[PDB]
Amino acid sequence: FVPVPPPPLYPPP
Amino acid sequence: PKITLLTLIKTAEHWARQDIRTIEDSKLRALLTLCAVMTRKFSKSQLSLLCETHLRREGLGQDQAEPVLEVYQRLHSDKGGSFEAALWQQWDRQSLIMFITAFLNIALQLPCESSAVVVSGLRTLVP
Ligand SMILES: [Ca+2]
Repeated sequence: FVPVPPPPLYPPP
Repeated sequence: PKITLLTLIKTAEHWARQDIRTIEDSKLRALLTLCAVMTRKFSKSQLSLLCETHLRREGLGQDQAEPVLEVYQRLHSDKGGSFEAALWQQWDRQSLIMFITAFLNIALQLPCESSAVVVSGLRTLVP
């Protein structure tokens, strides 16, 4: 089993 | 409407031009299917460039390369829409919208094959 990768983290403005 | 290559491209072009931020979830689900199908039109060798282009498009750090590439790789190798369905279930709507928007912004302009030999041959045919 391979978990779904997390979505990309965007830089905070 | 049969799902030919050209129909796929025309569909992608249409939705690339839409602002999908307020789209119905049912349509967003179908767009994820579209992105998965379109991803599989790329040679495996092109997934790294797809990832890199996505990062640049979205102003993402290189530390985000691993998860983004993994998504593209697992869509590319997906069978029976298993990973696609897991991705849809796990991710939040906003993340999905952003990813799909980015993909549709880059997928139509990126070469689907990288092989130098292949690219050379095909160049002599392009009208
Ligand atoms: Ca767009």
